[PDB]
Amino acid sequence: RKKEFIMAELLQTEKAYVRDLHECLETYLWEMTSGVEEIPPGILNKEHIIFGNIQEIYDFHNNIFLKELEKYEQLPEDVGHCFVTWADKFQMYVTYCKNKPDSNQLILEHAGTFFDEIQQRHGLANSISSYLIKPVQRVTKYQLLLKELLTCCEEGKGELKDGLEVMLSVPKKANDAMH
Amino acid sequence: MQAIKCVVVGDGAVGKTCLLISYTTNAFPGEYIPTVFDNYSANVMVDGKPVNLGLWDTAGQEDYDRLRPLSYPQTDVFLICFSLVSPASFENVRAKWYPEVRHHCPNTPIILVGTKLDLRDDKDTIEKLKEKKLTPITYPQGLAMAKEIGAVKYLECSALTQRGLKTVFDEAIRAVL
Ligand SMILES: Cc1cc(NC(=O)Nc2cnn(Cc3ccccc3)c2)no1
Repeated sequence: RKKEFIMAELLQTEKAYVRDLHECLETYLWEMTSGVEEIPPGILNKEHIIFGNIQEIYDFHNNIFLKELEKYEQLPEDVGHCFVTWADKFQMYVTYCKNKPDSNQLILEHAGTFFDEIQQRHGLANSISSYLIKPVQRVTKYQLLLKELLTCCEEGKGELKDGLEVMLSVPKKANDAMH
Repeated sequence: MQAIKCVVVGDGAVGKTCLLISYTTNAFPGEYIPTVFDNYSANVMVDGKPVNLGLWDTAGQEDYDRLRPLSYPQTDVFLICFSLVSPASFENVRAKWYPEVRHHCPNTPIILVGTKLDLRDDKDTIEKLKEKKLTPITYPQGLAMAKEIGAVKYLECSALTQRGLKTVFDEAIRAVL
């Protein structure tokens, strides 16, 4: 029963993470690239700095990772292998984290209220900053979920250890990549 | 209507996630304690004047000293938390949490929160501590730590009983208004 609640949460939160990145890309990013609106010269053509590689992070989750996590729904004790299989894709969070301080200052020093007006107009509870921290949050959370699976799965559960290993290595490598 | 970013920091032993869930849902989660609390916002009225309260969790980031501060800029108020039945978490307020929060946000108000108030009088918890030559953290210890860090308030709560819990968040908002 506990392994099931943890798997359910893994999945429900993966879906929400996918929905959150999708909203970020289709509201805040789309207003920059669209050509529907006046973009401060401070940030013009600087969407690569603002959003880092979040598009590529989203494509991973939305094209691959969520569909594969779904396949492990009845195999919670095996889900660490999902992370092992896709370890290389998670390397993009290293790039994302590296960039995030540059992202935040750019929005601070140069965007004025561009993104706040987008938020108001779209009626979003979350600000561009709230959305842009999410990848940092999500990549440090997988290891918590796996640890919880370790507390309630048998010794046929090094299909968690190796997963957790990867999911501890990624955020550490991201952390160590910062200035 | 005024927007308030509140970041919750502190050791894994505080139960940060459980705090925020108990606060926002009006109940200890009991059955299963979720590991994920996503950035949250809601309208509350404090001292009449309505406010939009934003809550961010940081659970999972306890070992990543350079990722933690990605959440710090433009925070209006921090909750620096420790668990009343973990002396090590209380000392980390001083050793870990306060220094980084000050370093990045020198003029942002801090509320010092002791969680797990319901465990401070629990025989098993007390005995488990006695076996390590330790005791729970008492009220004057919190006040003194609060002075030492510049905290505007020291507050004690339980996610389990709800005791002092709604007050924590009222006071976070008052520290901004
Ligand atoms: C963040 C926080 C926690 C808290 N007070 C607690 O957690 N209290 C507490 C912890 N264990 N128990 C027994 C238990 C545990 C889980 C499920 C059912 C029963 C009682 N106050 O703040």
